Amino acid sequence: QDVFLDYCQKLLEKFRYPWELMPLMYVILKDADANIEEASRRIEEGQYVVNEYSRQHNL
Amino acid sequence: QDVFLDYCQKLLEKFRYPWELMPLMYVILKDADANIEEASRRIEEGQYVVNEYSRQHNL
Repeated sequence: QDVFLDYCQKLLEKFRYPWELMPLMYVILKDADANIEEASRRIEEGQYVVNEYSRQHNL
Repeated sequence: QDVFLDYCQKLLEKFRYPWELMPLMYVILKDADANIEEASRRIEEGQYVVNEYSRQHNL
């Protein structure tokens, strides 16, 4: 549990998120079975999809 | 895909997050197969766990 929250903080820091988003890092990493690489890839996919939805809709 | 992003925005708004966190709503809701109730429950679990780790560690 303690180590898991350590990975959560690593993920948080990689993406320059504030501590208030630790709950979201918890969910994403738990969903990915504590696979930090896969969690990172997933966040990058979200960032892409959101960015392009915005660009392709005048945002 | 368009409707999926509307659900992501509904989840974003429920938890009072700014637009910048849409990528995280995308991941969590995708992981939950677009089940918004389950996405909510999971974020609530993360909120509990993080809050409890903080309280039980002087934060």
